[PDB]
Amino acid sequence: MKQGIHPEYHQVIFLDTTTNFKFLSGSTKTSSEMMEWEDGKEYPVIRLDISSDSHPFYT
Amino acid sequence: ASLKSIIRQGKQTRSDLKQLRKSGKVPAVVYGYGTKNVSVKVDEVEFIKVIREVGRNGVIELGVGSKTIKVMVADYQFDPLKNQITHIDFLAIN
Amino acid sequence: KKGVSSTKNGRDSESKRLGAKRADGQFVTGGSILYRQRGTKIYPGENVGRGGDDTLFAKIDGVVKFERKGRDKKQVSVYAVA
Amino acid sequence: MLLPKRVKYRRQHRPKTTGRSKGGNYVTFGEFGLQATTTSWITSRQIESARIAMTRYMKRGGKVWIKIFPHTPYTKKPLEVRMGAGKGAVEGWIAVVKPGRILFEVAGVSEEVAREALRLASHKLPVKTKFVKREEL
Amino acid sequence: NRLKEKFNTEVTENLMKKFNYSSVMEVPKIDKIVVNMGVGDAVQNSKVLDNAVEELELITGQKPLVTKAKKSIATFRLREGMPIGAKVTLRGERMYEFLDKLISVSLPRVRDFQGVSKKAFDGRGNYTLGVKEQLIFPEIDYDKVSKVRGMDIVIVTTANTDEEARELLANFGMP
Amino acid sequence: MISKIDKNKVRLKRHARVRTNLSGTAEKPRLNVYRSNKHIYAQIIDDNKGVTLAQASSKDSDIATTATKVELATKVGEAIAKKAADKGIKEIVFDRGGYLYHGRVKALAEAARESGLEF
Amino acid sequence: RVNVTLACTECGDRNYITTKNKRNNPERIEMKKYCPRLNKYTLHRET
RNA sequence: GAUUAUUGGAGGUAGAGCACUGUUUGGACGAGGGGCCGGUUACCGAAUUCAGACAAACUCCGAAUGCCAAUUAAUUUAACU
RNA sequence: UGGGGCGGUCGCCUCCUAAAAGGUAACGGAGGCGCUCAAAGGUUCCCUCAGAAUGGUUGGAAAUCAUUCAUAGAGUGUAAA
RNA sequence: UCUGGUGACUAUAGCAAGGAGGUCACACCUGUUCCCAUGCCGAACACAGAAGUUAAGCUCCUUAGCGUCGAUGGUAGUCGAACUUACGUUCCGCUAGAGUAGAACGUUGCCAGGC
Repeated sequence: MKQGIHPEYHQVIFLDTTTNFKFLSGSTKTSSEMMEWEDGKEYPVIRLDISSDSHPFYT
Repeated sequence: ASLKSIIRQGKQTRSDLKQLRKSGKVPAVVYGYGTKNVSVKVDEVEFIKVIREVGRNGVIELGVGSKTIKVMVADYQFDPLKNQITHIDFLAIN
Repeated sequence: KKGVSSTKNGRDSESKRLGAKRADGQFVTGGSILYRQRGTKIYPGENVGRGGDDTLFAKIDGVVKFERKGRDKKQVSVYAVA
Repeated sequence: MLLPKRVKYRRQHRPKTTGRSKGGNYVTFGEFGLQATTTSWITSRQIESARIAMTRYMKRGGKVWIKIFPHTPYTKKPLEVRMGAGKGAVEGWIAVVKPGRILFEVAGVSEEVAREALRLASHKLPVKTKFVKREEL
Repeated sequence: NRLKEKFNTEVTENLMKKFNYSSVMEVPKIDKIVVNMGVGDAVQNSKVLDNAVEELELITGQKPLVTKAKKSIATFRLREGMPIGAKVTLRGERMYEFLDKLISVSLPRVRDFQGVSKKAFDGRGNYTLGVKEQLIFPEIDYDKVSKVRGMDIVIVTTANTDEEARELLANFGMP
Repeated sequence: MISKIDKNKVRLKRHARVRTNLSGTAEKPRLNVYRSNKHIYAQIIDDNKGVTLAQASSKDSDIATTATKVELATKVGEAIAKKAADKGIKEIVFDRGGYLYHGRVKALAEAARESGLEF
Repeated sequence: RVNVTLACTECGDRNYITTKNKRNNPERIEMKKYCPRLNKYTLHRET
């Protein structure tokens, strides 16, 4: 955590429309688009996610 | 197999030691299994005959004093020039 | 004689008289020198100054003791017993 | 043997003459070896000649192991000119040997054949020498 | 420690069947990741390197410091100075958040074969796999970018080698 | 293939790197220190001869509370300073070890400084 | 890398000398050091 | 002052020796280039060992002898300004 | 000045010749100099090797980064020690 | 009796390996919450909890495997002397390096506990 070259970080609720994977990370501690508490109050509009939903290992 | 040597002594000077090595004998010095840092001399002739009889190695009961005990080469200072030995180092094996 | 030509490499340094100046058991002065060196071949120990050029002096008057320093290095130990 | 082929210094010293072979005193590579009796310089042109003779007599037979490289140069000016306004160019390369120093070995060939080849080699050679078999026993 | 807790269960179910620890005071782990970005040839591309910076300032929770060229190697005119790298080092909670984020949001823009790879471990226990940088940043995707980079992302692991990372990836890894 | 170690070895490497010039003559006798995890231990020691002079600690429970991990250091700094009031009540040379003039260190430092001692 | 012969604050003559450069050190430098009329380390400045 | 028995020390010579630096790889060694399409095989750069040989400007080692100084001891007769 | 001679060189520093104290020649061997650092200086508090493979976006192997050993082989403003 | 340090002894003191040991400390440990805190990390340090641990670290034990030194005698090499003219001979001593037996997996002052 190179404090001195460390901007913000957090466990972002990057919820999807498929599988609702709001257990993610980023720099945008987002608004309460999904004003929820099962996941953080972050934007759930990030729907394109295949590694759990439609991936080469499992479509 | 049962070769014989003789017992060296002190201050074998540049003269007498050169003389003995020049002779048909040569000094050896043994140590190891049940043995001390003991200096002796051995006839080159029979030494080489036992080389021919047993080879590079042979468990030889070496008769000096009263005892014929298992000893073999530790090493030796040998001159390829003139094809004879100046010194031999011995190690007991029992 | 005839043509002998340009010629270069006869270059060397007007030397310096280095090393020691005093010895074991010997007794000394205050500003007395004990060694002229470069680098550290030996290491000043007891009552020893080290001037700029790795010259060593004894801080006192007294007698010397060279000795090992490390396991494989060497030093000085001046004593002014009297 | 083992090296990269550079150099370090050019006008090294006219080296030792006398002494004794520090090593290289036993027959290792080949079985039929040659060592020497004298203790003098060598130019490798005599050994050029020698191995020429050796091979052309051997009829491309057994193998060869030279135990030499001339590691060191010698120089010369032209003939009997005035002294000490420099040190001349290298005129060749050498490595003196001593008695007791193994110098050649061969194998894959007959014994007396080797003896003959070695005689021939020595004949173009400035040094008194000697042939031996595998130093053993 | 969401998926860390899953493989924590696997420490007792699988890697007590596999690694077989004598105490729970001894267990395996990853340590962290160093994420040095790439060349960023800022001989006069200082602003390009600033873009590469502001990428990872936020795409990654930590931002880099530049590896200035200690040397003057050719193949690109570096000298003493020459800011030509990046020093990101994700250590803790960010490391786990990035884990649970990136194992899932990488493959949507990776187009991987197995889903991560068959394998691209370099050999010191780590990938250091050059990225096309598409799988990364679902937050700032490849709509406004200016420069591609591939990074030798080094899996700073107590994994003795890469084989341990393999069976370690029960964590949304297709090894 | 990338691991960690004890810390006291590097502590003592810095300690040795300082020990050269800062040396108790058994008159400013070397006051060496050790904060391990919980309690900090200390001893002034005739070290020109290499022999005891004192012995104290925070695990030495005579000066003991549950203050900070720190104010207890201040206690021991008063206490061993009182064991030095009898003699060695003066300025001597401490040892920062592979430690630093801050924290546990500084609390104990000024404790000793102002418990009668001429630092 | 050239010379600098400084004038003290008030020590009133030409004593102190050093090295600097007008490229690394293009401007007039000044710092602490002992002058004799004062028994202390005072500041002195370049001329 | 001197000579020598007794010292004690400094130091890197000769010799040894490759341990660095390296001088001429015999051998294989596996690959990179390469013959070939990115490969095959040669050989190498190189390194892998095994392996030895060489050194004024190479040294992990290292004499004798000499240098300095000691209640240094004794036998001399100097020695210094 | 191995006759003057043309050529050259002429002042300082490192090494080898130099002979284990130091010291010493050669129109004898090899190399630097006619400065530079206001930070490469002073002083407190940290760090600790290149390099090698290990190896991988890079990749002309290598840059940056990373695993492990590396003898200070790192490197240290200015040659050699 | 093990500890901590601060110790003096050069590793034949040890390198590596095996096993035990146990929060008398020890470290493991949870974080930044504060002092502090990292030109580029609660890594470290500091601070804050001691929850738990020998598994690590750790001490002891086992191998001399690695290292280590290292004998014995001997070698040249050298002292001078005498030879002769030898890329030398001989007496004399000094006796190396290298090889090598062989070895050893520590002595140890220090206070307070630990006892």
